[PDB]
Formats: sequence, structure tokens, C-alpha cells
Amino acid sequence: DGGMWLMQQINGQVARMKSLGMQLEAADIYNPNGSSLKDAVVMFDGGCTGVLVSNQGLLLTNHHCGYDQIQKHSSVQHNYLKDGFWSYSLAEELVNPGLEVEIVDEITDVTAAVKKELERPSGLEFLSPRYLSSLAPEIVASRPGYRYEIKAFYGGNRYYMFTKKVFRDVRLVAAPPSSIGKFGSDTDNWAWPRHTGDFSIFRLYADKNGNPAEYSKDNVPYRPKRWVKVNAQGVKEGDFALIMGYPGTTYKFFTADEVTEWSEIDNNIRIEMRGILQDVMLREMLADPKINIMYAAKYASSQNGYKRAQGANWAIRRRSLREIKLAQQQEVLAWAKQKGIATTEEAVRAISKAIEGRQDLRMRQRYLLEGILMGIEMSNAPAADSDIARREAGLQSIRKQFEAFFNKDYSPEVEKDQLAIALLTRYAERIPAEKQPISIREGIAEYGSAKAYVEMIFDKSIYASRERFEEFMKNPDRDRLLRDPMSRFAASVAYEHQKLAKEVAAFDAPLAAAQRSYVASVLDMKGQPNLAPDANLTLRFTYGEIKGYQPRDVVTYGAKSTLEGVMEKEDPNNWEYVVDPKLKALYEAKNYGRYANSDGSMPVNFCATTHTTGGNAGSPVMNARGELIGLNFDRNWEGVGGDIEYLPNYQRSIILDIRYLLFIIDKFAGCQRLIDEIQPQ
Amino acid sequence: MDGGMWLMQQINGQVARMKSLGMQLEAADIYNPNGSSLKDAVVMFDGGCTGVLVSNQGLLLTNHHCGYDQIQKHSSVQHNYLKDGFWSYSLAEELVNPGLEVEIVDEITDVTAAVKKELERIKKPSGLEFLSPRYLSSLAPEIVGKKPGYRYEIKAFYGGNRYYMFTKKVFRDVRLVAAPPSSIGKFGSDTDNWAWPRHTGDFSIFRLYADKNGNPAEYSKDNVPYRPKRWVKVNAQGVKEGDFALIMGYPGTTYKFFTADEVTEWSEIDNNIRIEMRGILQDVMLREMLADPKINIMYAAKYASSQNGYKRAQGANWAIRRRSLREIKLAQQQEVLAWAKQKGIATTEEAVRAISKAIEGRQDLRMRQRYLLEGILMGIEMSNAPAADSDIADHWDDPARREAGLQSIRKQFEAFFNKDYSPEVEKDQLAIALLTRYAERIPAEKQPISIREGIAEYGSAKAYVEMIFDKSIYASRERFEEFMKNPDRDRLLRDPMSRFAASVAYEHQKLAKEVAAFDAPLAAAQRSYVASVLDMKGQPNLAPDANLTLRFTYGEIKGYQPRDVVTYGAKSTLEGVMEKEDPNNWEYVVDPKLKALYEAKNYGRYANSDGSMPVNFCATTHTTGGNAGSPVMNARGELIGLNFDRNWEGVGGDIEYLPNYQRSIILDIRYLLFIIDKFAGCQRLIDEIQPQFHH
Ligand SMILES: [Cl-]
Ligand SMILES: [Cl-]
Ligand SMILES: [Cl-]
Repeated sequence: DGGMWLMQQINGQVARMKSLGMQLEAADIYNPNGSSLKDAVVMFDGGCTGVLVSNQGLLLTNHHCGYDQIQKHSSVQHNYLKDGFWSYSLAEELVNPGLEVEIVDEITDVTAAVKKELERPSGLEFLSPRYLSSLAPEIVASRPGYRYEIKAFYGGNRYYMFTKKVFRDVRLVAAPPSSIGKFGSDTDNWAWPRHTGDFSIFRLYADKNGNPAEYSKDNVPYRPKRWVKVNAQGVKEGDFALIMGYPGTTYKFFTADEVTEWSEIDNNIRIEMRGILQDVMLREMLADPKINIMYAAKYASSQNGYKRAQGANWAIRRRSLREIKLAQQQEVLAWAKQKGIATTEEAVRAISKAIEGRQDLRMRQRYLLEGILMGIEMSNAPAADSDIARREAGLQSIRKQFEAFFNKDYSPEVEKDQLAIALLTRYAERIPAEKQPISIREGIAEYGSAKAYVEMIFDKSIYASRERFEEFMKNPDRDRLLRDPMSRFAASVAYEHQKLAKEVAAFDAPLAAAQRSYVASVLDMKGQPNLAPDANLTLRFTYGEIKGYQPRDVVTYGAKSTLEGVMEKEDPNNWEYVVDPKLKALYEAKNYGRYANSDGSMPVNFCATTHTTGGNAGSPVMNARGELIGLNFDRNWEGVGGDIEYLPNYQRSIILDIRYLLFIIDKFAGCQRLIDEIQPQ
Repeated sequence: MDGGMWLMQQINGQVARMKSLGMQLEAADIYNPNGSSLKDAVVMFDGGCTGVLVSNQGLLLTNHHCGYDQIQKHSSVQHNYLKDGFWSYSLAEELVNPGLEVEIVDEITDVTAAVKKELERIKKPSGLEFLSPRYLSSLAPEIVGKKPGYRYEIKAFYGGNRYYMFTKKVFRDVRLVAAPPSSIGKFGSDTDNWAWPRHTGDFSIFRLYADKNGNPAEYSKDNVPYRPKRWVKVNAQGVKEGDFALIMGYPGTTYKFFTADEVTEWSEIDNNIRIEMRGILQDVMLREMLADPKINIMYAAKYASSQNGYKRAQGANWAIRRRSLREIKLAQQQEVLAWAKQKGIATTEEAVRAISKAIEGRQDLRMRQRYLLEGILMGIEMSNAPAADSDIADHWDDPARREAGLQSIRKQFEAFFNKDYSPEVEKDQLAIALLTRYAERIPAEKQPISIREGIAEYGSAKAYVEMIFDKSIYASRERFEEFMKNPDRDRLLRDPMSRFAASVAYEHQKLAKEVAAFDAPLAAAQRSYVASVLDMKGQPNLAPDANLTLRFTYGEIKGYQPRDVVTYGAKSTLEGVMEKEDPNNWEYVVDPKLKALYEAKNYGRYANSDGSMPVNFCATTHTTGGNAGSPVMNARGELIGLNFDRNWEGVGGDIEYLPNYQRSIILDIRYLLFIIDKFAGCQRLIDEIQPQFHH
């Protein structure tokens, strides 16, 4: 069994938790009337998670989480992105502009209070945090240093309030080199086994009172109500593991047809188009370095969502994902019929036609998004400023647009040559001419092919070259700028996207209302304290054991990885698999200190049967005594379909061994200061 | 798990260690020079494969790939015994295979003294005779005098220091009995070759026929099933990790005694050049296949055939980088170097320096050979292009030799350039890719004269090729026929592609000649080297290199840890077949009847004790490219499987056995009996092969 439970559901799980070997009370993990692990697990930069392990507000999270800060901080004269960063005193800890970290102080049941002021409307106000948390000050002393959070649970049958302390002075303490921070980021993405040291260190500051404060001299290290002491005594197969964090999004109550839409449209189209994108882009990178130092981030970001989508498809083909949801659908129907309530099948019937009604539109939407809006560069082309139709002020506006479209990281080369032609050609085959943007429709109709159309653009448009643009702004015409082929391509596609959004939003309300009804029946059947809701970026806990899995026949993945695995992957002619000289030296000297396993090997990562997803990156992984033993930073591709249905024998959370973390701080960095603060075991 | 390919005579020195691993056999049960043993049951199949007799009526078990040629010959469209599989339900339905040979070892004799005296009598010696099987076997009749249906084989052992004569019975009537469908016999032929885990039912069944008196004879309608003096009982009681495993067969070739400089040549030239070039060939080829589905119709077969030697070579290089292969061979090399000085014999030291000079001597001549073979000969289709004979160049005025000469130019023309040898793919991508790299690895003065002059005259190799597909007749399948209507003698001679093929052919033989002068000093130094290694360790404790003669090896059924966190089990099941199913991939097509048995779990007494259906398993035995079809036997001498492959991690085992990675890939004999029974319904063969079962 799995699931992502609310902190209030701690009481119904403790029996099964202690059954796995947990030596903790339920009040240790959550206490509304006391200090607990709740006040030690924080949100980081909105989309990640962190944990305090200090007497002085020290924050542990992922490397790719705090990547933005380290990137800002890093230079040519001090490449922290390459060397890492290590503060040997509090005065060396660097401050970050606009960094927010939030701690939960109280979790409040507020379903009834919201349900009354709901009866008053687009039919989406009962789901949106836009309106829910606006009802917060009416119930609570309502803005000192806090933020009030109200979100929808169980499709809209529950509403909980999160009183939140919000820190704005979080300081970068330390980080490993990228060769350790994102080792294997290109091949080992969404993969197990894994040998990556994905971490980075921050600190929480508060004024003399200990309250959420802005960056100032006043600021003193925050002394937490509660923090998680680090345990470096080791981990073994079968050990109880506890993960707390802020998981982003799941779709636990998808019907048999919502799965199909999620399969045929959401993932398959993404796989199809991104596959073409990456095939071409890769080819052009292994032929001209200049392209590689630039299209790297774009290729990596695309390949990241691509591998997830085909991992999501793997659950459909091999794991019988849809059939499971169909079973669960029939059993709640059979339950409803036996009990004689009809507000269930109507909910299913309504969902079915909602998905049915928007099938053709969303396919057009995804093809436009994945195929053109993301892949094709021309979508950002400078559109005509509206006056052109002192005399008028937009000739100043369009080069401001040009030096944005053509500001930076865009290469007119590759688009022209294959990238746009390949994408548009496939888009043309998939979307009927009657349903594609008017610029593209006319373009292919006038030149016979999507190939010739793109060719016409770059031979007739202004923004096709740098020199051509300012050659043209020598004596600008107010006819050309209207009928410019690339400016029409960007405009028409954008308009088609805007149009597709509105026409499909008519199904947002019937779907959401039918879903709330459907979940309400399921919630009635299984009972709230036995059913975990979907993820909505709030504090959840999940538990399991440190266990590997059986990927296929005759193959078994272990639960723990070692430094040996790194050296087995070392390849100097691959930035992804480059091994840092000192790390290789430590491995040769076996200078692991006593951070090593019981068998002398140096631990790197381990995996557990916990249920994670979305933004649970940087989540603390705690042992049976409540002490920290690792940091979560990923999930295997075989468990991607866990966002729909948890996969017991395949889905695993990929965790950084906390002993490997300390090892880098100690044996690799030499920053003994942080070891003395973060007490291991 | 120690890793020798032992001589049958060396059984007395191994039997103590084999019993400690759980074997419940005597040495005489395995080899017996004065009676019957397992030796009389392990047969050589088609000269390059191994088989095993499993009944008193001479039933023979071997691989599917070993008996592929016979099945295809007896196949048709609805008689497609390759696709549908073949099953005979009586002795009269067993199909005849003319020319197919199977050899049973009758006796083994040491004839070292007799051979070396004959070698000493040789005036004008080439220096290659003492290692040549064809020559050494001609010395046999003067040793035996009366030599019917028998063959005499003398081969060189330990580098020419020992010689053993194998008296053999040659069977000329070997009939096809049974065969599974290709979907079973070749399951995972492309993806899973040289790979563990494996899920292939790689077997085929034959039978030995003889005359009424039991003697091996040519085909005749009055022939009867051969009754072996001994055969192997098939055990269907299962296997478990840790179980003792025995393999007897005819391993082809190993290089157990290669010095460090030889491993270097083996690495830098033999394998790495192949990896480099075949990699380019396959990179280009893959895109054309994945950009037009009307290509794989005849570029998919040429691809997989290249990816076969490619994957083996990359497993060889793996042992170099990782398994410290060269470092190990050098240590053993110095171990015997130090031993020689201690003893006071400087013939060893002297032999190492002679081997080296031969290796560094032919290094340039070797590098040019492999780059020519891999890069151009095997890679470029132009290498086969037609070339007019003496009839068009010397007797054009003879209107009878002329018509014969260029009727021969069409026979040459359609021989190659046949059935999707797409010239378009040949102009656009492949040839230019490979030739560019060839001329960048080979200095211009050391290239074929057409490629040297061709590149220099037109700038790049790319421009040289594009000329050929502009001016040659054999560029398209059109201008050919239009040229037959106007045969220019002058054009036929200097056709660019014809001169390209003729220039790479000339360089091919010219290279071979000058390398051949290194074989004699190399062999002489190797003999003097192994002589020291042999006296240092002692003959009955040191297995010789494989040379297509009967050897035995032993170990235990055990998986391995390929890399960190990953672990391969020792046994594969039928679900592994189902997990790999892909209807649109020929290799992973699952026969409906096979899946029907999976869905119903109808396995009978052939299933594992855990309810699963066994397919393959692996062992720590030591085998190579000739043990295909070798019997795998339990601790009591009973058949538990058939060997048909080995993993790429153990490719380096042909130089040094790797205990922690090298594994023999074996077909579980229960899966074999399962295919016969539950899949085919040929109950007749289960009654002949009466398996040992549980109660
Ligand atoms: Cl290690
Ligand atoms: Cl068993
Ligand atoms: Cl099975």
C-alpha cells in the first residue's frame, strides 16, 4: 500500500507504520498542540522541498533545486556551478534576493466555513487558490509575518487552511560541484540505479525575536521549534523509511476515459513531437559545438519531459494502468447500486462526455503546444505594433521585440535547415488544414509543402537575419511590417492558441463538477481517514521501506548504490559522466572515513517504496527513530504512472544517502565547520 | 568456477576438484580410453557445432542455429519448417540431409614423438607446417597403417609442443527429426545476442543413421538408427543456483597464452578498428532504415550481421578498459620470465622479444588490412562492382569471346547490386561516411592507387565517390541496359567503380603477402614460449588452447553482478518472453500457441517448483565460439540443458577466464521438452527421450 497522506491522517496510519518498524508516536510526526516534524519540513522556492537539521536554521535540499541561486552567485572568477561553494563562517553565507521558504505552524479544517461562502460563477472558484485563500482573513491578527493558505482537496469535497510562516532571508551556505550535483543528469534522469550527489545547503535567518524577516544586519540564525537530527549510522534493506514534503500534482481519481485522454493525447502527442524535436536537435549539436553550448538547456529540458511521458506510457502498455482504474470505477458503481444512490453514474457519464466533447480540441491544443509553440522558434517573432496601421511609437517597440526574439539563445541557422520544417511537416499531417492556423493553412496551400513555406518565410521576412533587420530599419516601411510572413506565423499561431483555450474551457466546469461528485462517492465508500487525496503542493507524508525492485525477468536492482558505480560510469569525454579528480582520489585511497557502509563500500544513493511525485524534490527521508538518513531527489521512470495509480513492485523514490552528503562536506571539501553543526551519527 | 577448457585425458587431475563442487561421477564415467564413457556421446556437428546423443536409437540434440541450413533446405511456403517449425512423428518422416557430417571420437592418442620427427625430416620447411591441421593429419596413416568410415585428425597443442591424434567415426547419414518455429529458436536474435538474460529456445533435433551392423555409412534406404555404446539421460527434475554443471564439446579457438604485446594488437587493431568502423557503418545505416520503411526489406539483414561482430568486439574492449585484461596477461608473462631466470634458462626471455618484434613488425601491415576489410570491403557495396575479364580486353575483335565476356558482365552485375542494394543510399550516405574515415586513418601513400589518385584529383573522398555514381555504368539499373546496346570496350575497362573494386582487391592480396612473412617467426616464438610455461606449471595442470577438439569444462549454475546495484539471476522464465513481446519486431514475435500455454499456465512437469516455466539458465563454465549445442550435465552425468551462447562480458575470456562475469548461456532442457510436448504434441519424442521426473 502507498499514498500521500495529510498530516491529520497520521493517526490512521501509525498502526501500519509501526508494523513496518517505526519506533515513533503519531504525535512525533504531527502535533497541532505541540512541536513536531511538521515545523522542520519546509517548502523551497515554491516548487521544491527542504529540511532543517540545525540548532541555527540550516536548510538541506537538492542541487537542481537551488541551482538558480548558485547560478546567480557563480561567475567566471569563481565558478561555483563548477567548483561548488563552501562558507567557512556565517559571514561568508551569501544572501538571495527573492528567495522564499515557508514553515507550517497550524493546519486547520475549514470545509464548512468555505462551503457556505461558496454558494454565490465560472464553476471553478471552488478549486482555485485564487479565491479560496481570499476567504482566509474572514475567519482569523491576519497579516503580521504570515501567509494564509486555502486549497481544494478530494476534488472539492474538503478544504484545509495552512497558517504559514514565510522567510525571505535564506542564505546559500554550500553546494557540491556539478560533476557531483548532477552526475548522470542526461542518461540517469528518472532512472535507477543512480549515483548522484544531489544536494545544496541553505540557512534560515530571523531577527532577535525569531520571526520571519527580510535581509538585514538584524538577522540572526533562526532557532527552530523542531529540527531533524542527521543519522549517519547507516541504512539497510528493509529499514522503515519516512518521507515528508510538498508533492505537486497527482490524478488519483481518474476514470477509465480520463486515463485514455491522458494516454492518447497528453503523453503520446508529447512523445511523438518531442521525439522529432530531439532527434533533429541532437544531430545539429554533434556537428557544431557553437550549437551545443547553447541548445543544451533546451534539449535537456525537452528530454526531461519526454522520458517521463514514455515512462508514463510504459504503465499503460505493460502495467495495465487503465484496467486498474476501470476496476476501481466499477466497484464504486457496484457499491452505489447496492446502496441505491444515483449521483455516481451520472458523475461518470458526465465526465465521459466532457472528455469526449473536448477530444478533438485538446489534440489540436497539444499538437500546437508541443509541435509549434515549444519547438518552433518563429512563434516568438516580433509582432506588428498596433499603431503602424512622434507620428507613431512602435518602431521603437518592434526592435525592443526584435532584441528579445533575437536578443539571445536563438539560432536562425537550425530552424531554417531542419528543425522547423520537420516539426511543421508532422503538424500538417496530424492537424487537418481546415483546423490549422490561417497563416500556416495559406502558407502550405501557396507553396505546396510545410518545407517550402518555412523556406518562403526566411527568404522574405525581416527577422530571418540580424543584418537584414537593421538594414530594413534604415528606411522602415509600414506595409511590410504588416504582411511579414514570420510576424503572421507568430500572430496566427498565438491567436489559434488563444481561440483553442476559450473553446475548451467550456468543459472545465462540467468536468470539475462531475469529478467532485465522483470523488464524493468514493470518499463516502472508503472513508476520509483511509483515503489520501490528490497532491496540491501541500505538506504530505508517505512511508515505506528501503527496497529495490525487479525491473524485468532475471534482473534485480539493489536498494543501495556505491561510489564504485560512479567509477564504472566515468567518461572524461562526456560532461555528464566527468568524475572530479579529488573524488577519484578519495575512492582510490578508500578515505571514506566512517561514512562507509558496513562492508567498506562508500554509499551514494538508496531507494525506497515511498510514494512521491511532482515537487517532492529535496524532501527529507527519515528512519524509524525520526532521524534523517537521506534526501529525496527523483523517482524511477517505471513509477511515473504512479501519479494515477501507485505501483508497489516498481515505483521507487530515489534518495541521496546522507552519509554521502557529509562525505563531500568532510573528505571532499574540508569544510569541517558544517560537520560540527550537522551532527551526524 | 575456475575456468579451464580441459583435455579429456586431464580428467584424472580434475576429478578431485569436481567432486568437491558436488559432482557424483568417476573419471571413467566422463572419459574412458578402454571402454565406454560420456566421450562417446558428445559429437561434432557440421564441423563447427556440438551435439549430444540422448537415446539408444541415436537421437541427437543440438542448436537451432547449428541446424539452420538443413531446415531451410527442406522448407517451402506451406512446408515452411523455418517459420512453422518441423516435427516428424515416425522414423520414415525424418528428412535426409546429404553432405551433413557428424563425428564421434573413438580414440585419443599422444603422437608427439612421431610428428616431431616427421617435422625434423622436412627439407625446405615453411615454418607453418607444425601448426597446420591439414598437414599434421596426413601423418596419421603411416602411424595406423589401415585407415572405411573413419577419419584421423592430428592437431597441435600448447603451441606445437604436444600433438594428439583423434580417431573419429564420420556419419554421412544424419537426418532431421524436429525443429521449433523461428520465433522460439531465434527469440531475441538481434537485441539479445551475446547477452544475459536470455529467453531463447535454441535447439533442433537430428538422428544418426548407420548400416545394419552399426557402422557409419553414407545414405541408404535400408539404413537403421545408430545404437550408441553410450548416450546421455535427460533430466527434467530441474536446476538450482549452486548446482554443479558439466559441459563437453568442441570449443573453436582461444588465445590462452598471449603476451602483453599480443593483447595490445588484439585490442588496438583487431577489435577497436572494427568497433570504430562498424559503428560508423551502423550509425548511417540506422537513419536510412528509420526514415523509409521500404529499406529494411534489405538493409535490416546487413545491419544485424554487422551489429553481431560489433557487439562481440565491444565486449572485448570492455575487458581491456575494465577487467584489466592486459595487466593480467603481463603478470603471468613475468611470472614465467622470473621462473626462467631462477632456473637459469634464457630461452624464455628470448622468446618474448621475438613475439614482440613480430607484433610491432606487422603493426602497420595489420592496421592497413583491418581498415581495408572493415571500412571498404565489408562496408562499401562498390567493392563488389563488376570487372571485365580477358575476353573484353584482349579479344574484343573476337565476336564469340566478346558475347561471353559481357554475358559474364551481367552475371557479375546482378550478383551484387541485388534486391535493395539501393544505389541512392550508397551515393548519399554510407560510402562517403566510411571512405572519408578510411583515408583519414590511412596515409595517402599507403592507400589503394585508385583511392589515392581519386581523392587527390578531386579533392575530397566525397567528391571522388560522387564522380563514380556519375560516370560509372553500374550507378543505376538503367544505364547498364542502355550500355549493352552500345558496348564500348574502352568504357568497360576504365569504369570508375570497376577500377575501385579492382584496386581494393589488389591491395587486399598485396597486403596479405607481406603480412604472411610474419606468421612463421611468430609461431616459432610462441612454441618456445609456451614450452617454458608448460614446464613451469606442468602439462597435467594446464589446459591447452581450444582447437576444435573435444574438451570438457566444469563450474556451477550461477548468475553474476554486471555492474553496481544490478544483479542477474541464474534462471530465466517464460514471462521474460512475454515481457519482451513485440508483434512488429520479428525477433520478439511470440507464437500464439506459446502465449496460450502461458495464459493457461499449462506447463506439466516441466515447470519450476515456484510455478514458473523455465527457459534458459547460465553457468560459470568456460566455453567459446564452438560450444554451440554442447550438452550441459548435472552432478550425475544427466542432461539438464544445451549451451548455445555466452555473454559479451565474457568475450575477454578467450584470453583470460573472467570468473566474476563470464557466463555460458544455456537452454534449459525442460523448456526443450516443453516445446516438444505442450507446443508441438510430438509425444513420440518424449517416449524416446524418457526424461527423469519427480513423483
Ligand atoms: Cl565503493
Ligand atoms: Cl527447479
Ligand atoms: Cl513464467
